[PDB]
This record gives sequence, C-alpha cells and structure tokens, in this order.
Amino acid sequence: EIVLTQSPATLSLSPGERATLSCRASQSVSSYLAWYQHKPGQAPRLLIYGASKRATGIPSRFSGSGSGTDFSLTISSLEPEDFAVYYCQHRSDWRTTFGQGTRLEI
Amino acid sequence: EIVLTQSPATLSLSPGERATLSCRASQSVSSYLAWYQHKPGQAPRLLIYGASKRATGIPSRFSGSGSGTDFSLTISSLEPEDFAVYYCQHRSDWRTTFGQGTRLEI
Amino acid sequence: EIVLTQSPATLSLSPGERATLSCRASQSVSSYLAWYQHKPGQAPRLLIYGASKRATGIPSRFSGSGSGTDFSLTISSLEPEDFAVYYCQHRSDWRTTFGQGTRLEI
Amino acid sequence: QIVTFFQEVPHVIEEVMNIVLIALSVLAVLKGLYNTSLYKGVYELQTLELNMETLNMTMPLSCTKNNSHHYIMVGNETGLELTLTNTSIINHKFCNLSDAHKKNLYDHALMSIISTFHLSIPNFNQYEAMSCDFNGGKISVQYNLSHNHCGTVANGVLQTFMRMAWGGSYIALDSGRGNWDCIMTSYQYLIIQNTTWEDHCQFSRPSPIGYLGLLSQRTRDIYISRRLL
Amino acid sequence: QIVTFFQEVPHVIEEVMNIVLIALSVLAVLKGLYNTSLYKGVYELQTLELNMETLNMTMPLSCTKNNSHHYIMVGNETGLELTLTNTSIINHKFCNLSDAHKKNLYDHALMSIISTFHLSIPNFNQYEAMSCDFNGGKISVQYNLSHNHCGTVANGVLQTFMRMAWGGSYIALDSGRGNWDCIMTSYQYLIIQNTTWEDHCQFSRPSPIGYLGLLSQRTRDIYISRRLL
Amino acid sequence: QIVTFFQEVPHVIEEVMNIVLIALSVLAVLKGLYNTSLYKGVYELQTLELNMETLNMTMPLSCTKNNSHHYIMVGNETGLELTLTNTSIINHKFCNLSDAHKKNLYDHALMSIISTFHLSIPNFNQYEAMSCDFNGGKISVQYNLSHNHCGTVANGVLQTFMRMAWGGSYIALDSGRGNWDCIMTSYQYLIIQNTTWEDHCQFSRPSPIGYLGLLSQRTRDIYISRRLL
Amino acid sequence: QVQLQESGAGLLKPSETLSLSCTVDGESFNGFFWTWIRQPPGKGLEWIGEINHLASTGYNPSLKSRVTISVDTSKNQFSLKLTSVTAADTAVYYCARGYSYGFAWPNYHYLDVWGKGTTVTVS
Amino acid sequence: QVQLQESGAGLLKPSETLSLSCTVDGESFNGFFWTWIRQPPGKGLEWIGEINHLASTGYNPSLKSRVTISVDTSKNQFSLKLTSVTAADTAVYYCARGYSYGFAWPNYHYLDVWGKGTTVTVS
Amino acid sequence: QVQLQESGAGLLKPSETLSLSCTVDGESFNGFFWTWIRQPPGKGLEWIGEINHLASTGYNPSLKSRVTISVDTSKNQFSLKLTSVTAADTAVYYCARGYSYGFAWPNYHYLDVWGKGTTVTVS
Amino acid sequence: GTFTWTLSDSTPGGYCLTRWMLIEAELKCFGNTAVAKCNEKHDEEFCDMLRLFDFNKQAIQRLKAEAQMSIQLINKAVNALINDQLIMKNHLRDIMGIPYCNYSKYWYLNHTTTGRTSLPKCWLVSNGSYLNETHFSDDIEQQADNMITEMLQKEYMERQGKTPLGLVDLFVFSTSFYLISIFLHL
Amino acid sequence: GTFTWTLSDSTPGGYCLTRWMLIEAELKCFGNTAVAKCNEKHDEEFCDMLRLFDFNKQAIQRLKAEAQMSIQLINKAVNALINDQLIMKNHLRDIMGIPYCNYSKYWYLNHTTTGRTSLPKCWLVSNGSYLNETHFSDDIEQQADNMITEMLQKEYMERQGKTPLGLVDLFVFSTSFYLISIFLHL
Amino acid sequence: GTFTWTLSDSTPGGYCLTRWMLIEAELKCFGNTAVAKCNEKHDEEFCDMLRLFDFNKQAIQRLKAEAQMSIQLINKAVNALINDQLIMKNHLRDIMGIPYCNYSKYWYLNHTTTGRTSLPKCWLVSNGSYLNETHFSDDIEQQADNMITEMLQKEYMERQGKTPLGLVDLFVFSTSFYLISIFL
Ligand SMILES: *[C@@H]1O[C@H](CO)[C@@H](O[C@@H]2O[C@H](CO)[C@@H](O[C@@H]3O[C@H](CO[C@H]4O[C@H](CO)[C@@H](O)[C@H](O)[C@@H]4O)[C@@H](O)[C@H](O[C@H]4O[C@H](CO)[C@@H](O)[C@H](O)[C@@H]4O[C@@H]4O[C@H](CO)[C@@H](O)[C@H](O)[C@H]4NC(C)=O)[C@@H]3O)[C@H](O)[C@H]2NC(C)=O)[C@H](O)[C@H]1NC(C)=O
Ligand SMILES: *[C@@H]1O[C@H](CO)[C@@H](O[C@@H]2O[C@H](CO)[C@@H](O)[C@H](O)[C@H]2NC(C)=O)[C@H](O)[C@H]1NC(C)=O
Ligand SMILES: *[C@@H]1O[C@H](CO)[C@@H](O)[C@H](O)[C@H]1NC(C)=O
Repeated sequence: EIVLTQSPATLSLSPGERATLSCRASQSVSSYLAWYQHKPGQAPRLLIYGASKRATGIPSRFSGSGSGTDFSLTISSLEPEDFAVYYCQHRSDWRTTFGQGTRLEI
Repeated sequence: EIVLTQSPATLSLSPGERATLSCRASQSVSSYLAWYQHKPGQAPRLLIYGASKRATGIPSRFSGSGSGTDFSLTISSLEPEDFAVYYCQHRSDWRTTFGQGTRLEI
Repeated sequence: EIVLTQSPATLSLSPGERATLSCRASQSVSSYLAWYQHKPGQAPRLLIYGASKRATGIPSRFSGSGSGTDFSLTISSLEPEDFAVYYCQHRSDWRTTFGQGTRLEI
Repeated sequence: QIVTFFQEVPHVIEEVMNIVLIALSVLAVLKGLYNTSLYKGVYELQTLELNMETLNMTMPLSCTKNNSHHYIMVGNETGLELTLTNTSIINHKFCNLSDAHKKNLYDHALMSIISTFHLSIPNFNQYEAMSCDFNGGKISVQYNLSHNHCGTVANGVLQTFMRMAWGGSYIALDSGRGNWDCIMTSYQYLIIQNTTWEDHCQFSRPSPIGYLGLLSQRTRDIYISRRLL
Repeated sequence: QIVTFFQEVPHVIEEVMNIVLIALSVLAVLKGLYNTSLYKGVYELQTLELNMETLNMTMPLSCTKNNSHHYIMVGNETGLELTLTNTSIINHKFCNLSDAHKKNLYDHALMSIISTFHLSIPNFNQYEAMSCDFNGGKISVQYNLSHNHCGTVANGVLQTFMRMAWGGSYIALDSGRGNWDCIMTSYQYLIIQNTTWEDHCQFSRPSPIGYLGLLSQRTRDIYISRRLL
Repeated sequence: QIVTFFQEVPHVIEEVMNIVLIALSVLAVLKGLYNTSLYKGVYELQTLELNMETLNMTMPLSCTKNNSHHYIMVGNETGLELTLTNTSIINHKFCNLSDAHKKNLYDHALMSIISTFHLSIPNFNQYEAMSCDFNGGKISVQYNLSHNHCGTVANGVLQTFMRMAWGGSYIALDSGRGNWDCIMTSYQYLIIQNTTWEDHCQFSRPSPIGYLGLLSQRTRDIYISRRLL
Repeated sequence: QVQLQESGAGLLKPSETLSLSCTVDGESFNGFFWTWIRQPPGKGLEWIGEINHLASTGYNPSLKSRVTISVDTSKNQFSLKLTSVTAADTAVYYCARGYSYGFAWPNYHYLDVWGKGTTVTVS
Repeated sequence: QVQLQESGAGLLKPSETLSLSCTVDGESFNGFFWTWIRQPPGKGLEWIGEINHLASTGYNPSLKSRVTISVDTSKNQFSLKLTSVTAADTAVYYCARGYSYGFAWPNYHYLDVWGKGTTVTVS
Repeated sequence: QVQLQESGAGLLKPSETLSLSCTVDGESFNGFFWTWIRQPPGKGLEWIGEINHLASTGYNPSLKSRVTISVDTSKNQFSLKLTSVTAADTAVYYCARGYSYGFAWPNYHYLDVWGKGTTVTVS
Repeated sequence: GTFTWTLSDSTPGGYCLTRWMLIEAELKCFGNTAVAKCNEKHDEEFCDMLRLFDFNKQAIQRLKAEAQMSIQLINKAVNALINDQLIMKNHLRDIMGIPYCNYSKYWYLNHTTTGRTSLPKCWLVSNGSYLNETHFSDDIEQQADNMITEMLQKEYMERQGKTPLGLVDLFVFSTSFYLISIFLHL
Repeated sequence: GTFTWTLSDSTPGGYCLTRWMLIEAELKCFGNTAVAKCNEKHDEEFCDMLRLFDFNKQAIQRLKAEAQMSIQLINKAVNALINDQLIMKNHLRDIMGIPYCNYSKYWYLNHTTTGRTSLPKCWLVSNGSYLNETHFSDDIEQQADNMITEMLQKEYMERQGKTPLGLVDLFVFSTSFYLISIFLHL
Repeated sequence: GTFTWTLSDSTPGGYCLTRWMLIEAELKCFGNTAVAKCNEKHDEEFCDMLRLFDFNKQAIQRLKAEAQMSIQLINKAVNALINDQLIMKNHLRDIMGIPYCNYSKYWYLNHTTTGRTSLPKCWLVSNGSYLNETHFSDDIEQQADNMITEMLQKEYMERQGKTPLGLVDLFVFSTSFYLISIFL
C-alpha cells in the first residue's frame, strides 16, 4: 500500500515566479505519478501523467519529473490562473491513492 | 407435442362397403402411425403399423396409407365383424398419443 | 483376526531341563512370531523374533522354530533366571495380538 | 549375371547402349576366333486379402452390419454394439461413472473402449448430451445427437464414430454434406451397449484399424473444465 | 552422358583419373585414325520467403506486434490478443469454465486454443493464479505472474507463451536469465482476450508453427489433482 | 584405390571374378613388357559400457538396490525410494493432492514423477487403493496391491512399476506367471517416498530409460470418471 | 406365444393408491416399452406411461405428479402406482407391450400384445 | 468529445443509502477504469473505488464494507451505492474516467475526463 | 542406547480421562510403530494400539471407540488418551518401540525397546 | 516415435502369410527383397499389417493366452507396430473424396517364370467399391518397371560389395598399357 | 508416428510454389530431385512447409470451405503433415542461443544455365536477425558439392537400371579374349 | 514424430565418448561412416544414447546449470532425442522372454590395422545376464561382412561422384574403336 506525502503544505509565490511541488511515496512507485489542478467550483483537471507527460490543453509551462519515491511538479512562470490546489496521484493494481494536496496562493 | 384428430367422428356404412378413416397430425410425424381396432369388452387389437404394414393375423382387407401429417386406414369390403372403434396412434421419443377414435357403425 | 493360543498354560520344570513352549495361530501367520519374557516389576523383554532370531543380548540357550500355524520356543538348559511368564506375539497389518501367556515355574 | 542377362533380354534390347554392347561383344568374339492381367510380358497381377479375424485374440475388431448397426468385438465372447437410431433407450441425465468404477463389475476392455471413444470426441461441451447405465456391470451409453453443424455435439460424436467403425460407417454418414470435415445424419441418438459375440460383418470386413488409429486421438481435442486437471 | 560430361568440364578436370581417361580416349581415337552470390562458378544463391498468411483458412497464425502485444488469428474474422501487462483487468478468483461450457456461446476454435495453451503449461499447481470471464460468449483469461524462478507459475506460463507466439515472443522474454530453460519477465500479468481480425504483425510474420508445435505438449506436464482423472 | 585393394586382398580371392581380373591384369602387364575374439582375421570384438550416471543433472536415473528397494534419483540431492513391502505405513484413505498443490511445498520434479507414474497406470479404477501424505512438502504414496489377476489394480500398478524401475525390476516381479502381460507379486503394498541421494545401485546400473519410456504412456489407458474432463 | 397376466385390486376409495402389476410370459423383456394405457368410460384410449428394462420412463404430463411405474426384471414384471385417486380414475386399465423401430425411415411404433384389462372404479 | 453525466439525490438523512449514477457519452466504455472519487469539505480528494466493463472492482478499504460499485454496459453507465450514511459522508462526489498504461516502463495511470460533481449532504 | 521415558498421572477417578505420554531418546523416530500395551492385574499383555511418524494409527477394536493415540514429532514423543475410565482400565501401561520387517519372507515384527511401565488405578 | 517391430523368421529372409491369415486358404511367401522395404519405408500399409500379424502370432505363441483380451498389451504396443499417421492419411483421403486404403486388399506383380514378387500395395476403394484396375494401371506399370530396374541395380550393388574398385582400376590401366604396347609394336 | 502426406501434382514430378504462397511475386517450381528428398527426410523444414501448403490447397479445393475455421481438421492432420520434433529442435536451438530456423526464409542454389536447384534450406536467425551469408557459406559450399556429386551418381544409377551387369561382364570378357587372340597373332 | 537432434562436433565428422561417458574410463572415438548411420536409422539403441549424451553435454554447456533439475527440459526434448518405441521394443522383447537391450553394454568390431569400427550394437541380456558371445556370433559375423562390403561400396559411390558416366562411355567407345582399327 503506497502512500503519497506532498510538500510543502502551502506555497506563497508572486505571479511570474517558479513553483516547485514535491511528492514522496512511501516506497518505489508501481506507476509514475499524475498531477491534478483543483480550483473551487469545478472538477479537478489532469495536468501531468507519467510524471513527465503533458495532458491535452496543458500549457507548456507545466512540467514534471521524478522516479522511485521522489517526484516533482514545476511551473516555470506562474500566472494568476495557476493558483489552485495540486494533487499527486498514484495507482497500484486496483488501488488508487491521492496525496494530501499542496495549495498555491499569491 | 404431436396430437392426432380422427375423421369422421362417426361413420355409418353398409356391410360389404369400402370404409376410409383419416387421422390428421398437428405436425409432421416423428413416426408413422399405428391403427388399432377396439371392441367393447376386450383389449384393443393392433391392425396396422408403419401406416402400411399389417400385423399378425390381420386379413388383407385392412390397408393403410399416408405420410407427413395425413394418414388413412382403408377397409376394402368390410365384414360384419369389422364394426368397432378405430384409433390412430403416434409416438415421439418417450411420448405416446392416441386419436379420439372413430366409431364405425352399420 | 489372527489369534494365538499358547501351550501348556503352566509349565513346571527343574533347573537345567529342556523347556518347550508352543503357540498355535488361528490361521496361517501374516508374519513370524515374537517371544517375550515377562517378570513381575519390570517391562517385558524381547527374546525371539522371526520365530528363530535372537534379540540382542539373548543367551544361546533360547531358540525358536515354526511356521504356518505352529510355533515353538525352546530353552535348552534353563537357568534360575529363566523362570517367568512368556508371551508369543503376532502382527498383521496395523493389528498386534498377544498370546495369553504361559507361566513357567520351578 | 551372364545367365541373368540372358533371361532378361527383352526388357534391355530396346536400349541402344545394350544393343551396341552386344554387337561389340559379338564382334570381339568373332575376331578372336578368327585368329490374367499381364504386364511387361512376364509379370502377372495377383491379389491377396487379409483375414483380420485371426487378430481377434489380441486386439478389437470393428465391422458394420448395416446403416444403423455396427460392432466392435473383443475376443470371441464379447463386444459393443453401436447403433445409430431415432429410438432412445435412456430418458434421464445421469452418467454414474464414479459408482461404476467403485463397484468394478464391468468388462475392463469394454470400459477401455468406451473411455477411448469419449476422450477422442473433439470439443465435447454439453455433459447433458451423454447419458449412461452401468448397473450390474453392464455398459449402456447414449449420445444425444439432436440440435452451423460444425460446432455441435452431433458432429463431434459422429466424427469419433466414423473413425471407431471406419469402413462401413460411411453408409450411415455423409448424408448432409457439411462445411469442412463436418458430418450430419438424420439420426437422433448413438447408442453403445455390450453384446455377445456373433458374426455381424455383413457390410464390411472386421478390422482393428479404426480403433488403433483412434488411440492417438485420445485427449487431443478436449476442453478444460477446471484449472487443475 | 558424354555431352553432360562435356558440360561439367571445370568440375571434373581437377581429378587426375578424369585427366588420365581423357588422355587415353584421345590417344585411342588418334591411333584408330592412324590404323550476386555465385558458387562453383555456376550456382547462384537464391532465396524465397513463404507467405504463411495464405494458410489462414485452415490453421491459426501467430504473430507479434510489439514487446507487449501478440496475436493468434483464426481465419479472417476472429482471434486472440495476448498482452503482457502490469495492468490487470480481472480482480476476482473465479474461472467459471463449466458454466461457459453449459451456455455454449463462445467461439469453439478459440476455446480449443485456450484449452491447448492451459493444458500445455508445465506443473501448473496454483489455481488462484488463473482468473477468467466468459460471460456472453467472450473469452477473457488472466494469468497472474507475480512471484527459485524455475518452480513458479510465471515460469510455466511464460514457457507456454513463448512457444504459442514463437517468433517475436523473445523481445519481452529472457530478460531475467534463469537457470536451465527458465524464463523471467518484469510483467505481472498475461491476458488473453478474443478480438477481431487486423494486420497486427509489425514485428514478426504470421506463422502456424508455434501452435502446431504446442499441440503435442498438451497434458505432457500436468500434475494429478485427484486419483481418478 | 589400388593400395586399398592390396590391403583388402584376403577377402577377395574367394571370388572367381577377382581371380580372373588379377590374372588378366598380370597377363596384360607381361605382354606390354614383352613388346581376444577375432573375426574375419582382422576385426577384434571390443565392448564399451555407458556411464549413465553422468546424465544426473538433466534427467532422472532409476536403479534397483535389491528385490524390495528401488530408486529414481533426480540430480545429486533428492529422489524417490520405491519399496515393495508387506508393511504399510499409511492406514487412512486420504490422498490430499489439492491441498498439497495449494501449499506448494513439495519438490516440483518429484511431483512430476509421481504424476507420470500415476497417470501411466492402465485402467486404475479403485481410488481407495491409493493413499498419500504430502504434509510439510514431503511425498508419501502408498498403493494397496491386495486383491482374475489381469483386471486388478495390483496388475496395473506393477506394470507401471516394472517400466519405471526397468532393469532390476524383474527380481521382484513375474513370481506368479500371469496370462498375457499380467504380473503378480507376493507383496501387498508399493510405497513411494522422497529420499536423499545415496549410491543405491547394487543390483542394476542407473538408467534414464524407464522414465523416458514411461513419459509417452501418460494418460494412454486412463478411464473416464466424468463427462467433462 | 406371449401373454401379459395382469393383477391388482380395482376396488378403491378416493385418495387411495391404485397398485396394478403385469407379468410378461413369453419372449424377451429387453427391447420393449412396457406400457400402461387406460380407457375411462365415455372416452377413448389414454396413454398413462411406459418403462424399459433400464427403468427409464415416460409419463403423460397430465398425470406425471401422481404416476410411478417400475420394473422387476427378475420376475419379468412391471408395475403401475397411481396416487390420490378421484372419480376421474375410473377406467379399464391395460398393460401392453410396445415396440419402437427407429433404425430406418419410416420409423414406427406399435402396441402388439395387450393384457386383458382391469376395471378400476373409485367411489 | 467525452462527457460524464452525473445523477442522483444529494440530500439524504443519516443511515440512508447514497445512490449515484454516471453515464458516459463519447469514446469506448471498455479499457477504462470508471472511478468514483469524493472531496469532503476542507479535505483533499479521496478515492472511493473503481470498476471495469467486466464488473471487476476495487474499493477503498475504509469504505469497503459499505460501498458497492456496479455497471450497465448496455447504456454505458456506472453506479455508486454507499449504505448507512453518516455525517462523515457529506462531500462532493465525482465520477471520472481512468486510464492505466502497464504495457511498458514507466507505467502510468490518470483520470482525464471528470464529471461535474454532485454535492451530497447527509444530515 | 534407546530410552523410552513414560510420564502421566496414574491415580484417576471413574469416567476420567487417562492421559499418558512417552518420550523417545535415541535413534530415529521414523520407521517405527510407537505402541501402547497394557497388562491388567492377574492378566496377560494387551495391545492398546500403535502410531507411526505419519500419525497413521491402529487401535485395539475393543478400545477403538474410546481411545486416541497421537504423536509430536518435533519433540519425539507420543501420547495415549483413554476417555471415561472404568474399573476395567486398571493396569500397568507400557510404551514400546515396534519394528516391522515386511520386505522379504519370513516377515517379522517385534517390540525391542520398552518403557518402565506406569501403574494406573481407578476407583 | 517410429515403428521398431522386427518380423519373425520366415524366401530365406522373407515372410510368409499362412493359410489362416488370408481369406483364400493357401500359403503366400514373399522374398527378402520386398520384406526389406518394410524395415525402412513409412507409408506402406502392407508392412504395417505384416507387423500387426507377426505381433499377434508372437504374442499368442510366447505369452499364456486367455479368452479375456488384455487390451493393455496392444494399447501399449501399437505404435511400435504401425504408423498411425498412415491410418490418418487414409482417413483424410476418404473425407476428401480421394481413393483410399481400407487395409483389406492388396495387389502385387508375380514373375511368371522366377516367381519373384513386388511388395504388395493396397487396392484402393472409392464410393464403396474397389477401384477398377484400369484406374491404377499406371501405378501397376510403374511397379513393373521398378521391379526390373531394382533387380538390375541389386546385381550391381552385390558386385560392388565383392569386387574392389581398385581391382577394376588395375584391370583397365593394364589393358590400356597393353594397347599402348601393341601400338608400339605396329 | 511419421508424416505420410503426399504432395499433389505440380518439373513434371516436382512441386511449384505459386505466387500467392510466396512473399515476392513470382512462381517458383522445383524439380523431382529436390521434391523426392521430401518423401524420406525427417529434418528438412522446407518439406514440412511444402506438405502444410499442399494440405491447405487440397482441403480448400476438395472440402466446402467456410469462413469459420474447423480447428479439428488441422488438429487431427498435423502429425500426418509435419514432424513436430523438428519444431522442437528449432525451439531447443533457440533457447540454447544456437542459430535456428523460424520457417519464414529459405535459400537454395540455382544452376545458371540449366535452372536445376537444390532443395531449399532454412535461412537461420539469431539475436533477432538472419545470419549473414558468410556465417554459413560452408553449408552453401557443401550444398554446391552435393549437387554435382548427386547428379553424377544419378546418371550411374539410371544406367544400372537399364544395362545388366551380365552384359558388362560379357563385353569385358569378349574384349579380353580378343586381346589375348591378337597377342597370339603377334 | 521423429528424432531430430544432430550430434555436436567431435574422426573428422565422427563422435567421441569422453572418459566420463564410459565405465571403461577411456576415450572412445567413432568415425564418420559409422556415426552417419545415426542420422537415418530408427532402431539403433546406441544412436539414441549418443543423442542423449550429446544433449546432456550441450545443455550443461550452454545453459546455467543448477543443482535442482528442471524436469521440464528433458520432458519436452526427449522425443527430439530418442525413439520411445525402441524402448517399447525392448520392453516387449523382455516380457516375451526374448533377449533384449537394457542399454548398458554395446559391442563393436575394430579393424586391428586401421582402427575403423562398426556402429556399436547393444549387447543383449536374458534371464538376468548378458548373452554369451557364442550365442550371437552370427550377428557378429554379419557385422564383419557388412563392414567389408560397405567399405567396398563406399569406394564405388565416391568414384561415381567424381567421374561422370559419360567419360566412362567415351573411354569405352574409344577403346572399342581402336580395337576395331587394329583388327584391320
Ligand atoms: C543390464 O543388465 C546387466 C546384466 O544383468 C546388469 O549388470 C549388472 O550390473 C550390476 C550393477 O552395477 C552389477 O553389480 C555390481 O557388481 C560389482 C561386483 O560385485 C561382485 O564383486 C564384489 C567384489 O568386487 C563382491 O562383493 C560382490 O558380492 C559381487 O560378487 C560391484 O562393483 C557393484 O557394487 C559396487 O558398486 C555399486 C554401484 O556403485 C555400489 O552401490 C556398491 O555398494 C558397490 O560399490 C562398492 O561397495 C563396497 C562394499 O559396500 C564399498 O566398500 C565401496 O566403497 C563401493 N564403491 C566402490 C567404488 O568400490 C555392483 O553390485 C552386476 O554384476 C551386473 N550383472 C552382471 C550379470 O554382469 C546391468 O546393471 C543392467 N543395466 C541396467 C540399466 O539395468
Ligand atoms: C522429504 O522431503 C521433505 C520436505 O520436502 C523433507 O523434510 C525437510 O527436510 C529439509 C532438509 O533437511 C529440512 O530443512 C526441512 O525442515 C524439512 N521439512 C519438513 C520436515 O517439513 C524430508 O527430509 C525428506 N525426507 C527424506 C527421507 O529425505
Ligand atoms: C469477443 O467475443 C464476443 C462473443 O462473441 C463478441 O461479442 C465480442 O465483440 C468480442 N470482442 C472483441 C473485442 O472482439
């Protein structure tokens, strides 16, 4: 049973800066992680999968990397419409787990 | 289930006259029909089997014919000891059925 | 079931004499008999097995013979330490039986 | 070799090389002295026919009496009658093989033949199509052939039957020309029962061939019905 | 003969006795008058490749699309897709073969192939490793390969898979070089599902060979699970 | 070829044609000049004996210690001891094969050999006659041979035993000369238990022959116990 | 020469069990369908059922819940057991020997040898 | 274009049965893990469970004893059923399409198409 | 040197459960029949039963319904349990090692190593 | 595997079908040449039948025969006796409408003078009857030609096994030398 | 058992692979010499494939073919068509890292002038590619040698079937007698 | 099917039994002509044993051998290696009281001068003992005869591959024409 700890619990960054988010798994992952953006009022939006690939409609400023137990999400130059709660998500066979969530605020 | 209807219900004919008795199946028969003579007070007596074959001791006066759904029993020149009830009889696998029977009277 | 009857029931003999004890089996034996010597206060001691073989440490005066239904144990020149109870013993598959025992006294 | 050459002259005369050699030998000798069906003339076409009945003591012998009745005889005393028929004689769904084995009253060779037949059927998958009675050591096995014809119990049973009584079985068969190798008959049942020995082989000679060929078919085309066989 | 000898002079001049014979013949005649790949200079190396696809109507054809996807096609309409994958699609422990047979909805050829595969697995002894779904006549079989490597379910399944898709099977196989003939991969599941026909054979040509070879492996290495099979 | 003929002279004088040829050659040359066991004298009968032991790493090797004790070794570490004996060691009627498979503790090679032996028995139809214990991964199999002799479980078990321990198997066997191929012994049980390797082959050399030959016997003579195998 | 000797009490009260038997004297017991027929007054012949020497049976569905037929091959007899008799079971009851030929077209079947019959009244 | 249409009453009383359904419009129904997620007020996303077109399921163990997920492939829908709801089950419930790639390394899984989300208050 | 150390209480009330144990010190535990014998006062030797290392057993039929024999192979011991003891069960009880030779005629069997013997009385 | 059964001793090396083995009641013996073909050919029905009959004879002779068949014996010996794929060949020819061998009847050519014969060949059937001789007279002629050619070639092989090639070389070279010498004389 | 299927008629007595049976577009016919080897060899993959293709052709022609495959037919005919132990030989070579045949591709020698060919031999693979020619040129050269020798030998065998050894002996004796006589004259 | 295993390279084209393969503890090499019989014979016990030993050798060489046998390997290769019906032939001979091969022992003829040998044949057993030589002496004689004849025939065969028939015909015709001329 693989769990995900997201760090830090909160980030304070001005618009146009660089944002880094970390997800640590309790063990070597069965599957590279996915990152979702979640703004109040609407569904979570898939951003990154396979820890590095960019989902459709995701601007190129979103990127990811990582392996083993350490995975990271990066926003190169962040716009006011990128301030939301970000979740890393893992799946082993028939078991899906989420991270606790990192919140990006101005 | 294959059922049998005998025509006519009653048949009035003079001695020495030709008699034709019909049996109509409800489907194409699983086996060619048999014809029995039954006189009050005694067991039925096998007359014809396979629609055309005479049983043991049956005089050549009795004959049969038929196929598919239509079958007939013929008595060429009937004798006074022929006036009785006549039944057609069919068998499918483990199911035996009779006709209502035709009464042949003077 | 194969049963064993010993003979005589009691045997009276003087030291230095020839002692012969017999065991009759109800039917032909599944295996050759064993003979044990039992003295009050201590466990029975195996004397003979295979009807003719001596257990370890058994002196040469003890011998045996027999086959089929008839077996015999012999003491050639018996000592005062040979006066005890004696049992023949048989085993068929998963079934062990003892003779009633022959008492041997001065 | 010389005598053999002398007695085989007509077949070799046609060759120009042989004529040349003969002429050369004759010239050398002279110069030295100076100083109902017939084939190729000599071969009669003859025939033999084998008496398979002589094998009866060591192997089963199948033969056909008529379209509906066929037999596999074991020795001079017993056998199995195989009848294609519209008249069924078992009207239940049991085949109590386990109890039959436990009671151990049947002929062991006949049970062997039954086993070989059933295991040789390709793609048998309707257990309700097979009914049996083994009470008292008897063998009575009834295959329901009632209904593409290729993927049916009737086809698989009939293919096995065609092999088991190969020779004489075709007259019951090939009536409905199916796709590929598939067979169809108008019969509703195939019944196998033990019988006593009798000379039944009016239509085809007794023969071990079908059975011997069917030995290698056992289990080739069965389906799995559980994970651990 | 002699003309053929003239036609093959380069290959026979090298022999000393051939030269001696030629010289003797010439002397006797005179005295009678007085009284891109080339081999041996003539043999071109040529090649042919068989189109096994033409066999599709009478035997199954196996081919490999990529490391994970392999196929066995039956005719021009149907087949089975075999995928080595970490993503299982069945999360229960049932394999209801008996009910599938009773319903008789599946494709008979495909059931035959599944049976041949499962019966060819050596020493299969973990029935919980095999799960299935046959509802509606579909075929879905999932073997769980999770873990010496030689005495495991994964080894036996992989051996059978390699033979069944022989040619192109290796590219996912032999990654963990085992002792003796034993196979090991990084995949946790082998999944076999029925599918429609499509030209999938990007990595290896279609071939009947693997299936035909596996036919004789059936039941060769099964365990007994009960006293009366 | 001349020197070879000069070497093989002694076996060609007896033919008159060779004498004529030699005389003609000599005349032609003269006229041209004028112008411990031994066979056929040279062939010694020599022998060799194969050391089958060297095959230990890739195939089982069977050998007989004495009348009662026989062995099939698998590698240099483990094997099975087969004892013909009047002393039974199991006195229940269980053979818990499914649980042993589920626990997966036995040696897989030894289970394979047990399976091959049991599936090779002809016409086995008394499950009560076979008892087993597989607790802790051990193998203990006891065939009860107690009782016509041809149709008995004892006969089928002994036929299989004779093949599997072929060579040295006869000393325990054919004591009661049976009809056809049937065997009868004086023993009431055949017991198969796993054992550690030891040089046991006092009566006959180790050999793989029996095992390899018995592989093709598997399932050839099993009875059907249910309609859907 | 074949006879079908029939036996059993025909006098019964309602809801009792009719129990008739028929013994075959002549020719084989195997290869025939031993058949029970009945004729209730004012009606025609009605097939009750039939059985083989293998004790395979067939029954009229209008009586299947109440009819049992059995065989005793040792004494070459076959038996009819009908339960919960009401006035509808007043009839003459016949045991007959049926033969079915299904080996070639046209298939046929008949009832060639009949018993005398038993009068079964319930009241 | 793929959309996920959610339906079901979000207002319930304690110990009742939450019953939600989601209908898929677009692309295939097979090959995806149809997933139920929820977000409780103030907390993060929580995986409830998932199901295939073969009715194979996986459940969050903490909810396992109360949750049933089912499918109807004929009309391409999947349903969630949570029994004996207490105040802890107040949340927004999302139906999502999941895709797992396990054919080569690195393996991945995602939820690309999400339903609108149903507000579910139990009090 | 093989020793059989017997243990267990011999003073019992009627209907109690006699429970004896015997521990084996020396040589192998497998291949022997570990046997319980008893001798009632003024009587001969009586085989109670025996057990193998495979825990296969044989029992005296006059005791079969009320007797049990067990083994613990990890500590090389074997035990006898006789339930609902009555006055007829007073005796000296011995544990013994039995060996059977069944590999060649003549077969034999014997009890070569015996335990000391425990007096058991009930009243 | 492959059949291994060796025919019992009988035509010093041949084999004899006795009176009981044939439907007509007389003895028929085939010589060593034809029977040697049975040792190595795989698609000759008559050879499989000879092995079957020989196995029956030897089993009856050497074992204690009982009225009850031990089906085990033939079940385990069959593949040593015959090629079951030859049975399969004839089954496949049957279902495809091609004339096939049903193993009853065989034909052979018998030299009217020397009594030497070819290996019997199955007389094929079609539509429930034996083929007319005119349908396979081509195969019959092929067998006659084969008999002649194989006889001549056996004669050659026997000479090659007795007269060394070197002796022929010497004879030819000595004759050539003598011819050169007589030319020198002339 | 042993394969038994006989090739259909086609190179009079040879066999032709038609254009559909091959990957490139051309008919390829092989003479009776190569094809006769298929009747008796046990380890030639190409012969097994010829039998497979011919069985496919004959089944489609002689049976009413349908889109649904009858797996039963091939399942019962395969051992009459091919040697499954040849498939096993290639499997065992593969797992041992020895170059092996996957049955797609074959090579043969074709005489430039006369168009006679060797029996095609499987072109081996290893590590996922066909061998380079130079890795098996030795086999090729041996094949080349074989052709010539066999061709020469065949001529002799044909002669042996036509000219009796008695006639050769008579010619040799007559020539020797004439030589002795002309010596007597000298 | 039929055995397919081809012997590994060793007597250039022959095969050698190493010291470990034999009880005699000496190397024994067999020539190409005897060994090539193994390619196409079906009833030679020694050839089956050669293929078994060679398969063992190659399996140990090319696979990572371990102490635990993989019974799967031999179970699936055996029919590629041997004729199980040859085993059956000896089993049937044994139960019929006929001397049979138990595969331990073989005999062969060895030319005292040239060292060439026949293919080893099984030394049969009966009633628990190997047959005396005098029992099967005829077979030995036959084998000796065969070797001679086979050797002679071999020469012819190889000559037939190197001298075309047409050159023989041309030489014969030239000699005949010359004789006709010298008669004149
Ligand atoms: C095919 O059929 C043939 C013919 O029937 C059959 O041949 C028999 O093969 C067996 C098995 O090898 C032969 O038995 C061997 O006999 C040897 C000689 O024994 C005699 O001589 C000794 C003195 O030298 C006497 O003591 C004895 O009483 C006999 O008179 C003997 O060498 C063999 O025994 C040794 O080897 C085996 C195998 O390794 C081993 O298990 C034994 O223990 C023993 O080894 C040595 O033992 C001693 C004493 O314990 C020990 O101190 C020493 O360290 C051991 N080791 C060594 C290296 O010395 C064996 O019994 C038999 O004679 C053959 N019969 C005939 C008629 O020729 C084939 O076996 C059959 N093939 C098949 C596959 O079945
Ligand atoms: C038969 O096999 C069993 C298990 O396969 C063996 O018991 C194991 O032996 C090993 C080797 O010493 C021990 O490490 C294990 O603890 C044993 N397991 C048990 C007892 O459950 C047993 O020794 C073998 N028997 C013989 C006679 O060799
Ligand atoms: C698999 O088989 C079933 C049953 O016939 C069929 O309906 C289904 O569409 C098949 N699936 C595929 C993907 O071909």
